[PDB]
Amino acid sequence: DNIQGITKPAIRRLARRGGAKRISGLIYEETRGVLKVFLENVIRDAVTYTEHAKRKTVTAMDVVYALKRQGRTLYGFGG
Amino acid sequence: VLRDNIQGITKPAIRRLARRGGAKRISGLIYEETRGVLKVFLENVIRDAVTYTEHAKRKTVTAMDVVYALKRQGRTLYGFGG
Amino acid sequence: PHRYRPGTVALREIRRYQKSTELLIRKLPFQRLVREIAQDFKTDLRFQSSAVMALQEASEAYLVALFEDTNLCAIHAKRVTIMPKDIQLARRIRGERA
Amino acid sequence: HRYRPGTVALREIRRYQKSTELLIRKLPFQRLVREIAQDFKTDLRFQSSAVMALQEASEAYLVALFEDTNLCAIHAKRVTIMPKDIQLARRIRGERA
Amino acid sequence: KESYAIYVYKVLKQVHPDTGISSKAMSIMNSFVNDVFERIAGEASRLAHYNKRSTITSREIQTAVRLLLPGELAKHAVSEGTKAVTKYTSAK
Amino acid sequence: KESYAIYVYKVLKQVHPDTGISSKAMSIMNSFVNDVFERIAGEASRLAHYNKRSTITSREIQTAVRLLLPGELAKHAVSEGTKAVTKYTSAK
Amino acid sequence: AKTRSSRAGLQFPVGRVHRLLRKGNYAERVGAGAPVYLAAVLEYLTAEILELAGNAARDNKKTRIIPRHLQLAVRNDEELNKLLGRVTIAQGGVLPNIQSVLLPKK
Amino acid sequence: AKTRSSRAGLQFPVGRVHRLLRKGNYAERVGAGAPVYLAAVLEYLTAEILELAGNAARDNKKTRIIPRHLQLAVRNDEELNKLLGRVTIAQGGVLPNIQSVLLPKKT
DNA sequence: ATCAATATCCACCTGCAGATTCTACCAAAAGTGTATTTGGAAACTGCTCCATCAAAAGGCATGTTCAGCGGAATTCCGCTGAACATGCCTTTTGATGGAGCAGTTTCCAAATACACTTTTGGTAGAATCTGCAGGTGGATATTGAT
DNA sequence: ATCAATATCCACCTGCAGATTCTACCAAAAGTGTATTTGGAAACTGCTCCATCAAAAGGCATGTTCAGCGGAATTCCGCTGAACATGCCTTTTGATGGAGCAGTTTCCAAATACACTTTTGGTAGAATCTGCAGGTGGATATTGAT
Repeated sequence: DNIQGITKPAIRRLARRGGAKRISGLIYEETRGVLKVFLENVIRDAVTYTEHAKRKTVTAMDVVYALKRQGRTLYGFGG
Repeated sequence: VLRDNIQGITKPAIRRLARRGGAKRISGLIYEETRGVLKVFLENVIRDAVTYTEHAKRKTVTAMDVVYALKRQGRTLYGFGG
Repeated sequence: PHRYRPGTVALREIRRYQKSTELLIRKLPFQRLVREIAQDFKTDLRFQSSAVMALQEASEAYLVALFEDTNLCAIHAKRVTIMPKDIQLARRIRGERA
Repeated sequence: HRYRPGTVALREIRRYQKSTELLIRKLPFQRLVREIAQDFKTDLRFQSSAVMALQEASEAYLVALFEDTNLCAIHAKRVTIMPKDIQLARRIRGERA
Repeated sequence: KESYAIYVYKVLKQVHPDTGISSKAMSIMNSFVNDVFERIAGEASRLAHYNKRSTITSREIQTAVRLLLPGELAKHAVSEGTKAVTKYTSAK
Repeated sequence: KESYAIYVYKVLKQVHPDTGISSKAMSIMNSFVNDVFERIAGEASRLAHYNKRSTITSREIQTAVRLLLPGELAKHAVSEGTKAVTKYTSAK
Repeated sequence: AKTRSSRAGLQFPVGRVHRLLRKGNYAERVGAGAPVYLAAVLEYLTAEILELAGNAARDNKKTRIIPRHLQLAVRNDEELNKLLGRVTIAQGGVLPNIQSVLLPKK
Repeated sequence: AKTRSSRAGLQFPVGRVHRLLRKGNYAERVGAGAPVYLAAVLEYLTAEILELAGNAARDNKKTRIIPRHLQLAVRNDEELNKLLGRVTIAQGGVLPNIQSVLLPKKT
């Protein structure tokens, strides 16, 4: 049950960097839900690239390639 | 009478577009806002197409030059080749 | 002396146009606009008919969709009248302004 | 002494907009990755950098999403972001249009 | 000027024997086949590169399909494809 | 494992002589170069196919650059590119 | 001789797909099954859209499938819709849809 | 023997880039001018971003450019920002930016 | 506007980790130099199909009337921010075993490389054919007034 | 509820624009048969680094209290867009030179391919360096109560 590790305080900090001044009480569960779908989709592809390489280890490159497929190119980890 | 080209894209037409888009009531200011948007849209696409044109040393923009441009803008279009 | 109430015909138009597929902008005027915009990129150009057509199909498709997001934004604000602030918001969230 | 509601909020915005550390606790995030992954494929290992790459993208995405959300609330003449706003932004973004 | 039209047409007859298709519609299916072909080819292409392989095999097409198509559509696409490679290999 | 680091560093020293760059930052710059390289090469690749050409020349690279980069960046990338080719074209 | 499409038991041109993979510069080499598999996937998807586009025509009492019939077929199917989420089908129109709040207050 | 980079008056490696163009399979063949031109564009661009990076560095009293500096440089420049409109620079943060309606008082 | 509680700003300071810097080894590159191949500019030209012009045709501009929508003003409940007390779980510094990714040699199934023969999918010009789009008629529903 | 006005639906009709089906010419495929090459998998395994266990302590999450004020429901009015019928300028639709789009033939500058030679960009290892994180204090903003 780890989606709860995404605490209310952290989700708040994130909204802050995002420039939000006041946060509804329902935001938190919604955000956890939004984040879970993001991760599932990024991991599904990453892990797909891992398998194709017949590896048991998901590598940063696997994540960098998955992010690129999804239109969310990431700079900094070899990609 | 003599008006301007973007103005050629008329309110009745813009209203029709908005309708297919499901808009029930249209503010008076929408029409000019739209023209402006449509112009930025065409410039972006045509700029890319004419670039494909010159590259192939032609003087005629081809439906494929437009399809290839649309595809770059992530605005893929089926039906005109490609 | 008959008269339909505000909105009655509009809705009727929505129903009509969401049913059909013809282009809703007049061909010639569009063609002029396309050529005028192009003249700014390279002079003395020619356009296959199919190219101008393709462009119109794309443009209407784009605008119709933008009007949809725009209508959603108008609604978000508890209105039923799309305004520029609405096209503006939509285009920013789409990344066209971002 | 007590600051009026919203003053600290603004203080926090300036604070976090000025910095770059991730804002989600590391270990908890790692567990969420491992859980979602295991549900896709059992017996999997992660290079530490792979987990960090996923965290950098996630928060980058979530922060971008809140700005849009914030703009949607304000579009509603409100200053409080609510679920319906997150939802209007993803529908427009195309994550469920 | 090659096109997938005739094969498109064949497929149409196995599915709806008594149904026809206009030009513009045939032209849309053609755009559709090319588009998917290019998307799958491309992803297979990268797949190989990431793994420093020189060959795009049926394995690459498969993973590409998994990555490109939606869940159920993928499930079938994958079987259909596996079936074609098998029947092909099992035949003189 | 090759990277563009040394070259990034040389250019860094040319513009800001007394500034360094941290490791993570250099990593990012390295991602930047590979990214733009791929995008440009890719545009080139298609451009060539679109014209039934099997050779990617300084010219495909140029049009790709015009399609990919914004206003002034493109305007200048092309000058520097042209410049570099003319000079190389005259050195031998 | 017997065509590869026949052996693979497909309507789509395996020979052409193979050719198109080579001339496309997707890789140095191309295995023998790749064009088979690929061709098989393109036939299947083609069958899916025509199948639905077809039902779309019968539902409108028409026998000849037109663009409208492809648009109504694609956007009314979650997966095909996602697969073509960034594709405009010319002469397709849109699906009939009016936000509730816009309907006359009965 | 003079490197093609020097013949071309460039700092970026003309050969490495000609080589990568081959290995990436973009065409049957790659003309000689292509890598010279592409290395220049890559060089011209890294210079541009580094110019802006170093400034941000200077602006924050730092001598060593770090991610935040690259981000600030990219997001504050219309063109680079567009060129990287769908790129995420790890550890870069966001630009300080607070919507007006959120600031207190009036006037 | 004066005043006190707090946060913000910031130049000074030095331990520590991450950054710059030699020393030598190098096989992987990148370069220099014949031999062979050919991709595509370059000029010539026939045939579309694009631009232009004139008349068969169908929609847009315009003014007025008012109903109903958007937003200003008012109001009140309650939910969300700020502050505080408490305590646990993240993180941090280290160490260890072993998994599995990654280097290296070996060798065969499979892929490139012509060369030759067969068949097939595209184009072209001719004639035949038909799914359906509008046009009509009459019935029935919807809307708006009373 | 009661018509009156219009929009909307449907069953049928039928002309023709566009879809079908025939034929022949054919280069470009695509299949086949042989000779040669090679990518990458199997087998052995060196060695990075991932998982994981332990301990420590304090950065932070959790949970509660309390009320300031933002959200949202309601009333109200002015004004802005919708409907509409009046009338005309524009667009549209069908017909005719010519300008480029391509199809072809040529032949050279330029791109492989192959064999050496030599120069460079990684890096493994140990060593000295240096920018700045993080701690500190105290002087200057910022807030909010009165």
